[PDB]
Amino acid sequence: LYEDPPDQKTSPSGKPATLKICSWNVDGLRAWIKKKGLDWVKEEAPDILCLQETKCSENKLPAELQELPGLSHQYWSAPSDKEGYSGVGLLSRQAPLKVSYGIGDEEHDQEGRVIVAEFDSFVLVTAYVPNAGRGLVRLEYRQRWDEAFRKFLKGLASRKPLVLCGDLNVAHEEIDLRNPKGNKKNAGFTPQERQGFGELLQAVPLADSFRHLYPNTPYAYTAWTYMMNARSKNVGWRLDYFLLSHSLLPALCDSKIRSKALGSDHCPITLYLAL
DNA sequence: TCGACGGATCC
DNA sequence: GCTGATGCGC
DNA sequence: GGATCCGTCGATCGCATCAGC
Ligand SMILES: [Ca+2]
Ligand code: NA
Ligand code: NA
Repeated sequence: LYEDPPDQKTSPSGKPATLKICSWNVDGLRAWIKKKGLDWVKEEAPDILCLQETKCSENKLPAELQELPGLSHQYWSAPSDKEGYSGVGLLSRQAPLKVSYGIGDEEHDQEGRVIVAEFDSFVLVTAYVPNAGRGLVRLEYRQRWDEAFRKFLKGLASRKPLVLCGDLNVAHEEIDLRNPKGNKKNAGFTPQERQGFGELLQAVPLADSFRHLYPNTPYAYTAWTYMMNARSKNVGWRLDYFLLSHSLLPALCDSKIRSKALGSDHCPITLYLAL
C-alpha cells in the first residue's frame, strides 16, 4: 500500500505556492460526476483542473459544470467523428491569455486529446496520450504520436516555461508499476513507449515532477484496472504526470498523488507551483 | 490481473 | 426508453 | 513420470456507443 506525504506548499527558496493544478483522467465524465467527482474537486479547490477521457460531447456536458464559479473558464475538446471516445477538458479560475486545440498536425488532432492554455508566466498543456492498444495494434501509431508530440512540446517550451499534465499512457520505469516483468509487451510498458518517454524528457527538455521529488518512492501509482480488485491491492501503474520545464523546478513546491479520491480507474494528481 | 491451460525440462 | 451487442480501455 | 517452470492466452469491470424499434 502507499501513502502520499503531506502537501509541501513552499518552494525550495521558501516562496509560498501561488498556483494549484489538478489533473484527473475521469474515464467517463458523466459517470465521474455521478460518482461524486465534483464534490472532491470542490474540496481540493484547484486553480486549474485538467480532465482526460471525458467520453462526452460538448452538447452532453452535465449541468453541474456551470455551478462552479471557481473554475468558470472552461474549454473542451472532443474527437471529430467518434462519439463517447477520448476527450479532454481544461477548467481555470482565471481566463488564459490564449487557448488552442491539438498539436498542429492533422494526423494527430482528430481524437480530442490535447488542449493548450497560455498564461502570464507559463503554458499549460493537458493531454490524453493514445493507448498502444490490446495486442499492441496501435503501437506503431503511438510511436508516430510520440515523435510529433515531442516536437510540438519542444517548440512550445522554447518560447515560454511549459507545464505538461495528464495521462501519458506509459509507466516510465519499473518502479512506476506493480508488475514490470509481466507487462513488457503490454500497452504502457513497451520498450518503445518507455523510450519515447525518455526522449521526451531529454529533447524538450522536461522533468518528471513527482520523480524529481521522490526519486526512489515505490508503489506510487495513478491508475488501477477495474478488474481483479487491483486498486484495493494497489496493483497499479503511474500513468499520470506533471512534466515541467527545468526553469520551473525552483518554482516547484510539490507533486501529489491523491490516492484516495474515487470516481474513476485513475486517481487525481496535484501540482503546487510558486509563480 | 488472474488463472487456467500447454509444452519443455530439472529432479 | 429499453434491450442486447459492440468499442475501448489500466 | 510426478512435480516445478515459462512463454501465451481468455474472462474479469466499467463506461459509453450503436442498431433496432
Ligand atoms: Ca477495440
Ligand atoms: Na527494464
Ligand atoms: Na535551469
